[PDB]
Amino acid sequence: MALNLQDKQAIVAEVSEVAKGALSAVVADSRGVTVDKMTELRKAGREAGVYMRVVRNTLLRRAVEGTPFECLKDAFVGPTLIAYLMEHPGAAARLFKEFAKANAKFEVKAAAFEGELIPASQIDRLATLPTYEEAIARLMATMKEASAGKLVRTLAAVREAKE
Amino acid sequence: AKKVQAYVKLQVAAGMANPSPPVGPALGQQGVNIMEFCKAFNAKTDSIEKGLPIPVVITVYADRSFTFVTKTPPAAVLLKKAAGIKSGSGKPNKDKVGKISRAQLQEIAQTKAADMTGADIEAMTRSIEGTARSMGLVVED
Amino acid sequence: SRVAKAPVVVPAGVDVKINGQVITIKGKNGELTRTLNDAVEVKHADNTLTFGPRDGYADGWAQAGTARALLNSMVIGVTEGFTKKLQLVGVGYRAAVKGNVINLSLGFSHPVDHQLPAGITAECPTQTEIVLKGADKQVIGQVAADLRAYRRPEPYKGKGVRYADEVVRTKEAKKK
Amino acid sequence: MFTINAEVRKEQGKGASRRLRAANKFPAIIYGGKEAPLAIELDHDKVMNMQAKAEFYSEVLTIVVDGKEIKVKAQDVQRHPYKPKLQHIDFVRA
Amino acid sequence: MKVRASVKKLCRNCKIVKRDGVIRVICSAEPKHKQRQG
RNA sequence: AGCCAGGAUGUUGGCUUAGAAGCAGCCAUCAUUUAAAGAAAGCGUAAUAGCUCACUGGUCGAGUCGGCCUGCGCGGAAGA
Repeated sequence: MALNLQDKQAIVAEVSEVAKGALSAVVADSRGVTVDKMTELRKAGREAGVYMRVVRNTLLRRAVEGTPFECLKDAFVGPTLIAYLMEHPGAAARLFKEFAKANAKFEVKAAAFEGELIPASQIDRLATLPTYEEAIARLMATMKEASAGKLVRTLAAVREAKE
Repeated sequence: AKKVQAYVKLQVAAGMANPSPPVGPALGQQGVNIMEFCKAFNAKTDSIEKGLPIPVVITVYADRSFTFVTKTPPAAVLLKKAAGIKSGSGKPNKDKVGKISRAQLQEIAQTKAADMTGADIEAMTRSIEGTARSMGLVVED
Repeated sequence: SRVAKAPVVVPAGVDVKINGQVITIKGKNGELTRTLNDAVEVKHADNTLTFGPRDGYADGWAQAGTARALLNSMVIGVTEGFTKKLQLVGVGYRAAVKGNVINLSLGFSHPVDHQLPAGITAECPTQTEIVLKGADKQVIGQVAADLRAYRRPEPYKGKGVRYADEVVRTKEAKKK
Repeated sequence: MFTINAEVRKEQGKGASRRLRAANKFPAIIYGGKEAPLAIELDHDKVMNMQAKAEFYSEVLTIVVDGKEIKVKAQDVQRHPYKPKLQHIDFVRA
Repeated sequence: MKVRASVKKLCRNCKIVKRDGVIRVICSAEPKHKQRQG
């Protein structure tokens, strides 16, 4: 290891993933297993990569105190055990799901998704992101307007209104 | 995945399935028959070739037989058919034995697709970078 | 130092009958219970019990930490009371409790009735388990050690009276 | 960093000398230059610290007599026959 | 146990406590490491 | 210091190997996965093992570790 010369290191070096941070997630991992690194690191194979890091650095005094790069409301955002996660390339979508559709399956606590940066707020997960590049969600998103949204009601008077 | 329920890996060659002299009564004893470990093995082994190492897991429950799902082979045994001499170690690093460079064993680091904890398609090349040095084989890379 | 320093806090209940150098605690259960001290001056004050040394005592602290310790287990003593549990291993081993005297059977050529002490009771949820609760940590601990004694766990088959917080070594015979 | 003070020895002979190291002090001498040699007594435990740093024998040294600074070089050092402690040190006004 | 003139902790779970005027070694792992006097 | 977690994947490493898949063994100890994980500490394999160590995280929150120079004591230490 090393003192300040090493402490400062883990800081700025990784805090760069905060200044120029794509997405953002804070998940504790009490009772985490190796699959913990056989997942966010496995999905990094044929659907991710070295573009993701969850360097458990909840040293707070290091992680939290180490975020002068504007991330207010975080003097609270850094409680107990933590394992921050950030992105560099790619979009700012998916990622939340790697956690949302993993930790939801036991896989240790998920900090109930305390939310992180980007919009900069508090706790209460969202998902308006992973719907990206799933353009067909913007396709049927018109609900055929005329069609479907019609053949669903304007023609429901027959299979549900003839008495 | 879970952890451990029942699985091993003992074998000499695919050129001869379910060996009789080798392992013998040492190829499964907790739900593994010895006259059946050749009806689920050669069911897909005879679909590529016979003569190379084939380890595998052994999902065991309590319903007569069992179920398995093997994968990529070791890149150390491929040095008897895709590298040089018949043996391997023996003479370690005491006198430059065989010699494999950057070119050879290249695509041998391309066969293990899903089975390679080396996300970086390029970096995953450093892994097998040793599956041919357990006997001393300087690389002319 | 430390354990000593650290305050004891008297929970909602226990009275704390600090009489000069004789402290007594009573609450929920546990017929009171009280011990004596020596080189540690204890002070009630507010909602806790502070423990410190005394001038001219190299025992200070050392005698004070054990002070904290004891009193601290005296509170909880009457508070939550104290646990136990032991389990008999071996075919033919059986506990009973038909009063306040436990009747054990351990392969001897005779039964082994064992009478419980003062404030300690026990039950046999199973023909091979014994749970004895009490407020005095120092006595349950004993009664346990004592019961066990009748037949400790031998390192071969493991038979005998063990706790649960055991470990039981167990090893193979001398080869052929 | 090497800076150590002492006092002009008021005595001599193995007598005072054995009383020095006895009270955690020790003899030392300063000679060289057109100046007549000078008797000194340094505090053992202090200088024992300096003699550890391999630098104590290269980078010139500095003495303090009643507060007068001299500066010399570690000429010769007598160690203890069988225990890590000084016996007497020679100093030259160079 | 074994009473020797020099006790010494052998194992890593071997302890060394002084019960009475006697220094002893309590090794939790191996009984063979149980010693007295020293 | 407790207490709470992880310690794999290339790899069952090949090898005088009857069978050795870290450890009666030989020679080797390199590279990813990561906050950390050594072809590696120990128990012990028909052999995998199950299960625990270096090292990293969490909790707690003020001291903690071992050598050096000195003073006084302990064991070693059984007899007619």
